[PDB]
Amino acid sequence: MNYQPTPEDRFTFGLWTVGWQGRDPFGDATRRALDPVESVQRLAELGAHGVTFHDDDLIPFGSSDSEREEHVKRFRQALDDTGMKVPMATTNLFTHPVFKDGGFTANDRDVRRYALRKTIRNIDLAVELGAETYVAWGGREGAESGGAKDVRDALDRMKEAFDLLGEYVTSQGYDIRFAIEPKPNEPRGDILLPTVGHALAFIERLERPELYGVNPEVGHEQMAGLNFPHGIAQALWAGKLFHIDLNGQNGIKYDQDLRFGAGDLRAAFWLVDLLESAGYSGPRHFDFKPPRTEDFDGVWASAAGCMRNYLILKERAAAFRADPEVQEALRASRLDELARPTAADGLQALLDDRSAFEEFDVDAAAARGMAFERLDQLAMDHLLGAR
Amino acid sequence: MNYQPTPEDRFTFGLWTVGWQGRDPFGDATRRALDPVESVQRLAELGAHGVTFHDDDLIPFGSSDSEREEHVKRFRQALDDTGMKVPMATTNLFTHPVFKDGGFTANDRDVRRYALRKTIRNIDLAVELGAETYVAWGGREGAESGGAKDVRDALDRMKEAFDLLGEYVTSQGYDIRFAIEPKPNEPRGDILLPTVGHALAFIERLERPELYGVNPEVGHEQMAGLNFPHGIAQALWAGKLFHIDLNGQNGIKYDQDLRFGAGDLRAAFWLVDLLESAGYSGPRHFDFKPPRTEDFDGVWASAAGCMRNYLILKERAAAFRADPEVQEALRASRLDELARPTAADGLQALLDDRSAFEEFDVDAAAARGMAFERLDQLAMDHLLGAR
Amino acid sequence: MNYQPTPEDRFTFGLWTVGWQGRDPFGDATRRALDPVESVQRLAELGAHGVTFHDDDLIPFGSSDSEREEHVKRFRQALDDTGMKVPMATTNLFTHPVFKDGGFTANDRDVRRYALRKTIRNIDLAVELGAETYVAWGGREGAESGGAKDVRDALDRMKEAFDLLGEYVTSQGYDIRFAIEPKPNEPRGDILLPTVGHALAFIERLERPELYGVNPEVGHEQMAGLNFPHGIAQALWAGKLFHIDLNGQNGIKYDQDLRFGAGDLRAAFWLVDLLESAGYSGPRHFDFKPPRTEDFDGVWASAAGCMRNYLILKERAAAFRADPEVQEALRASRLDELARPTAADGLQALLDDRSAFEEFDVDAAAARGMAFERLDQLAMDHLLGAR
Amino acid sequence: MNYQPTPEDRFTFGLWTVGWQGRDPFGDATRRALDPVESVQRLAELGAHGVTFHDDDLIPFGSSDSEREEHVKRFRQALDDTGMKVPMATTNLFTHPVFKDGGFTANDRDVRRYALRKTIRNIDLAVELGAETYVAWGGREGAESGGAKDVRDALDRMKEAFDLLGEYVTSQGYDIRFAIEPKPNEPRGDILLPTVGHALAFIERLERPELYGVNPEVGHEQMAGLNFPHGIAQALWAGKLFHIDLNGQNGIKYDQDLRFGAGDLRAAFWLVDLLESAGYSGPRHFDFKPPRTEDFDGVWASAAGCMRNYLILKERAAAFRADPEVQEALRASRLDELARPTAADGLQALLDDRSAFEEFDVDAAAARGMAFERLDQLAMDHLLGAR
Ligand SMILES: O=C1O[C@H]([C@@H](O)CO)C(O)=C1O
Ligand SMILES: O=C1O[C@H]([C@@H](O)CO)C(O)=C1O
Ligand SMILES: O=C1O[C@H]([C@@H](O)CO)C(O)=C1O
Ligand SMILES: O=C1O[C@H]([C@@H](O)CO)C(O)=C1O
Ligand SMILES: [Mn+2]
Ligand SMILES: [Mn+2]
Ligand SMILES: [Mn+2]
Ligand SMILES: [Mn+2]
Ligand SMILES: [Mn+2]
Ligand SMILES: [Mn+2]
Ligand SMILES: [Mn+2]
Ligand SMILES: [Mn+2]
Repeated sequence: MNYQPTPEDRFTFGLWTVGWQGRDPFGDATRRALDPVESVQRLAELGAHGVTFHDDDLIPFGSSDSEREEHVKRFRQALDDTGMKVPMATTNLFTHPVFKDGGFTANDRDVRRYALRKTIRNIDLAVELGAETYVAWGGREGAESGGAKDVRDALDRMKEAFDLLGEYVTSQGYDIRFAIEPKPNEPRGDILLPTVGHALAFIERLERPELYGVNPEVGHEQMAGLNFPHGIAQALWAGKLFHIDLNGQNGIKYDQDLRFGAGDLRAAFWLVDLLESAGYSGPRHFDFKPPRTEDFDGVWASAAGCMRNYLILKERAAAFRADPEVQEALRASRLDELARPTAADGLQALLDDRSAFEEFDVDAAAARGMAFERLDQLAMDHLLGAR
Repeated sequence: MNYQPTPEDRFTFGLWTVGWQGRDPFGDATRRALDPVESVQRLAELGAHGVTFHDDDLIPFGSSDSEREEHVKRFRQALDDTGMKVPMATTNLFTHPVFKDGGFTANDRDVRRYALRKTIRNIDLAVELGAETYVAWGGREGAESGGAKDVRDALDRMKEAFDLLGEYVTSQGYDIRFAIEPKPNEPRGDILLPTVGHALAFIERLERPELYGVNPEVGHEQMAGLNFPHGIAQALWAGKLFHIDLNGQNGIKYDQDLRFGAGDLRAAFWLVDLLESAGYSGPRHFDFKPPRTEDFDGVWASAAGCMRNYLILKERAAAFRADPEVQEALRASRLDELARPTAADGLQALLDDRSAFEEFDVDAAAARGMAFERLDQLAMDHLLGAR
Repeated sequence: MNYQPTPEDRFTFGLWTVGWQGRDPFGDATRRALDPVESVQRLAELGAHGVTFHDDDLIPFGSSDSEREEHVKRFRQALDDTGMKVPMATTNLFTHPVFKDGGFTANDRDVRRYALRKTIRNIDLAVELGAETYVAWGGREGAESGGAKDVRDALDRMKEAFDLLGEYVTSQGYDIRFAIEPKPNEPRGDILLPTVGHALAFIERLERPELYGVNPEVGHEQMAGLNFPHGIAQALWAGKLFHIDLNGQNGIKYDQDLRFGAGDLRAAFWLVDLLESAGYSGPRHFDFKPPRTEDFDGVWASAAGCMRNYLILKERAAAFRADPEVQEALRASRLDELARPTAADGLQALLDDRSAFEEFDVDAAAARGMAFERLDQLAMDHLLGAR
Repeated sequence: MNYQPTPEDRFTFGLWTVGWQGRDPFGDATRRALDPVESVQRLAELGAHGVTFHDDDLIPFGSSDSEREEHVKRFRQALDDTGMKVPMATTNLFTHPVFKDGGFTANDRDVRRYALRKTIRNIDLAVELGAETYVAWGGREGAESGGAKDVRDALDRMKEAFDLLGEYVTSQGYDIRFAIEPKPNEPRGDILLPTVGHALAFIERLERPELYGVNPEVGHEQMAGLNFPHGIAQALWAGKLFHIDLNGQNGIKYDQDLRFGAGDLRAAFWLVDLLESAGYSGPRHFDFKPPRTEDFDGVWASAAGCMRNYLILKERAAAFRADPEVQEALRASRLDELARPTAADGLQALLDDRSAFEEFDVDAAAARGMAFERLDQLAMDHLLGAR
């Protein structure tokens, strides 16, 4: 009973994940910098399908066009040598001091123009390398104090930025879509579009909404105490789950980025159940950081457990839904009725139906147990292999 | 220096607020039930503009049509006697045991039909009494366990319910709009549409989106650790702030419903600054519970402090925005630049502008301080009257 | 592979747990009241070892001495008929309106005297029924506002109450110890002694500290975002784990009281690992509420899953510690070194040791990986039975 | 109406506070390094009374004894030139990679010995510079995973470390006491002794408890959602408030370290009320970070607002307690009764008192309102200067 990934499982990793040197707000790096081409090689040996990058992960900030082309050629050779893909790319609009008040919603106009130019340059590279999804994480968009940011004005600037990006892509004829990644706080005191629902709502006000979806992250919704599978279900319902970031988080605190399966393990089970049963077909991307306690052996051990835990949870969720006793429990709890229209007979028929009100026996209905606890222990037994 | 409300301040209260008997999960009622007509009279004397109700606050669950008409006539006489209005009404789809798995997203279809019939009956009454806004708080819509609720199916049923309600209103020719009230948890382990952003996103998938907005509550967004003024700004930006619930909350815990001004007092300041500067013109509604430590004198003291605190914060926010030294600080922090388009010159001009990238001096831009801390201490001095 | 409890597993339940009628802050009871003697019989059939009670669970508030003796005789017959024990008892100082500002720290002195008299009466009964532990949960001790409670004065009154209780027990010659149960909030805005550490610290100021320990509850420490196994380890380290309350909680929100194993499942694993490896020998008590969605079949299903989940986690934790590959990983991560004295050679030798400072190679030490991620995935594989 | 600090207000600042360069988990430094002697001069001009330091703030890690003595002489000249004091010192056991698994509870024994030697060297310097308090913040003591740290063994090592430090001080005849600073998480997934109560409890197991107290930090207790004034009251009650760290925090998230008065402003009011009315006479120390949005002008503006906000809150708290109408409200709410013994008449008299039970009228007692809401609005009016 082993759980070996192959490139057909669509597992991806950011360069910055296994590449995290372990600098935290209170401590220096505990690991040396990794060459991108070493990370590509090591991830291919563990069974990954591809990698993702920020511009500045791949090409050092301030690189000349000569150095740029060098970095890209070495990278491209490692992808050719391994068969690794690049399904997603993104921009670093958070590290450089110039971004201290944001990129697209910086109060200084010149900064906002610079943010857009830096982004557009990396969309061209992403397209060259074959990415299908371009992620936007506005980690510097927000405030520590109420007077620093008019949020209506800041949403105007955010909408303006994404519309220009949408204009750019369509004018170039690129086949790339955008995915906005919410986060509620950190590094800003509050971040704009802090959850999946705020990002989905914002998208509906862009000039071309069909170009934009969400990239939700496990630990980011959990930093607001929200149910991550529920938010994914709403993203799926809206047709906007373009990409996903998988990791673990222990409750409401700083962003831990633990390997996938750590943190809330039952949430991880229900997440995998939903992605698999909804037939999500995008990358299974890990946005995680190996703890700074670890050396490079612990780095690759952590990246491998990401994939392992996904595959174990996939097996247990599938055994759960395939169990006849579970299918019977689901009927007992009326999940079949949840899927039926309330009033396909229409409004007037509803209004005329005395069994819906005048003659509805509310005490008999109230008395029916939902049988959720038996259902939930079957799920528990399946997760633990006690079934 | 006093702070006396008048009906022109548009302060409203639910019957269930000053009427809360003080039953909590661990204790019996500490106060006797109030007659609605007593509450109408006492709130009119304190300077309120109107009251709101759930169906079951006004007419006891299971009332005959004869008793119903009696309750309504007494109520209507008290409104005539006081000049109090009824700007908003809502449905109780949470107290009765029949609603233990929800109203509109109950797994049992018969329950969902009953929920819609109970709602429609109260929309007719609300219209009769002159309400302009109908609130929907789906406090029983959600789950304690992952297998109990398919959330895609449950959003389908939620959409179906709100579309039928929209069909009903338009067929009757009623001038009433709907406001969805988010809450993240309690009494369900997780509640569907848990924040303002999730409710805004959902609305965009209804058949007639222009009929629906949000009713955000201070303490409910704060139960997810979110910035309430930021979520209101996004609701204002979308044109969907139909109504608002004002109260106080101390952080991430059970729903406290403290009087307005308690809880996060700086958030309350920034909220009032925003409602007043955006020119919000709906009711200022208090959804609060006087602590069960209190007798009826403490009830009316608490309701009065709601209004007082709003008026004190209104004065301090206005003095803040009117202060020349503040207007100068706002320019120092480039709030004026935040309000200017990033690229009114358009995409091609942006692309051709060397000052936006090739010749942008990122170190000079990085070095400019934002001066937010001086701005925030001016706001502090204004709030405390130390200015 | 089944997991059947016997009375030798020391599983206990409060009468109020399976007896919870499902009244919540927003809804009426969904279940009828259970007779205590029915609950005793049903729990004995599921394999429990005993039950616990508040005074008012067993004897209705205001009962005459004639009714009191009746209730107790019926109860005692059910225990004789089933072989069920009563290892713990406690007082209801939270439900009655008289306790709205607390019992032992109520501002009204007369109330505080009444609280002590009500407590002492139930200690005599507890002793009669054989309880070894008397729990104190001061759920009404605290405040919603800062001026309502001087906390120094309130700790003085709390200390006074517990000292008098300690005087009472020793004067009667009773073999009973006290266990204080912390909770951070709910139903009060803040509760005094809000965590395990605050309760442990308080105990050290009582006149007879050896009479008092803690009764920690899973969901209560998790309501402050704390690591429950870490707090139990500190209680074990102090010698003060007199009793424990087992249940589940999903993060920082209202007190859910889900069955044990729900909530944070990895915390539950590490908790069972610690109780079993430290050789805790008190009751395994479930303080949980079957969700109000359930009928009586779902009640007994939920109580049974409490016990099942404990036994599954016991097996997986034992397999984890017994695995040679785990024992090797533990050495790799230097858990053996953590258990050795830092400086058994004493202070002067430490000071004279050049290898501890002058000649300590800090870069070689820094470079050693901790290998925690491989250890943690072995724990994961063991929990999931993927091992 | 201004609020000018003098050195008699006992305001202190860490070198690392105004010296924070603005490196966060996601971004580079936004400010250049400050010379300690510049910070001493600038803080003296703003009215501070003294500064505090980590060893590595003052003397660069790895400094030769020649460089060490140089750094110290320059520092000492700036203190002589300004009249600034050094009331507290501490050790950096968190930045260097060698401390990635802790200092005193590192799994590697050699590291733990090195941590103690590094500490002892800085106690000698602290004594030389006149510090009265030595702070210990074990920010690296804890774990991201359950198998990485046996917490009983780790408390044994923590106790061993503090006992050796206590032995050292007493053998040298130094007049210095220790203050343990709790934090619940960050940078470790969970930190040992995570709150004030856990630190107080631990102290009671040291060989010489009278040498040790707590250094609580505003934002650290609030990261667990705890009431900071309540935890200070318990520290005061135990006689263990040796030192305090003042700052602001917006709820349960990463450690913000905002200037004092930001964050929870009503908690700040109640904190100042308590320190002033209990007559706390230690330093008023600011452990804060000027946001990385700021230049050096915004640094000194932020440090100045720390002090200003303390002085404004001091004035409002004093006006609150001095108001006759408040003193009357306090009696109305029976705060005077809270301060009286419950049973100075003793146990036997309590037992014989029929007015405490047999003849206690529980309904009359229940019916008395606490009048807390009127009290709390008077506090509100005083804080806002609306009084
Ligand atoms: O682009 C991203 O950056 C952050 C972070 O991973 C960098 O540490 C994250 O959440 C992304 O998806
Ligand atoms: O309709 C509502 O019900 C809840 C609650 O106030 C009832 O206690 C609330 O949040 C509303 O807006
Ligand atoms: O005595 C107790 O009461 C509360 C609660 O279970 C009553 O619902 C609890 O936490 C205890 O241990
Ligand atoms: O010694 C300390 O270090 C941390 C931090 O301020 C360093 O950023 C803090 O909380 C202390 O009191
Ligand atoms: Mn993250
Ligand atoms: Mn991410
Ligand atoms: Mn509420
Ligand atoms: Mn509300
Ligand atoms: Mn509980
Ligand atoms: Mn309990
Ligand atoms: Mn801090
Ligand atoms: Mn500190």
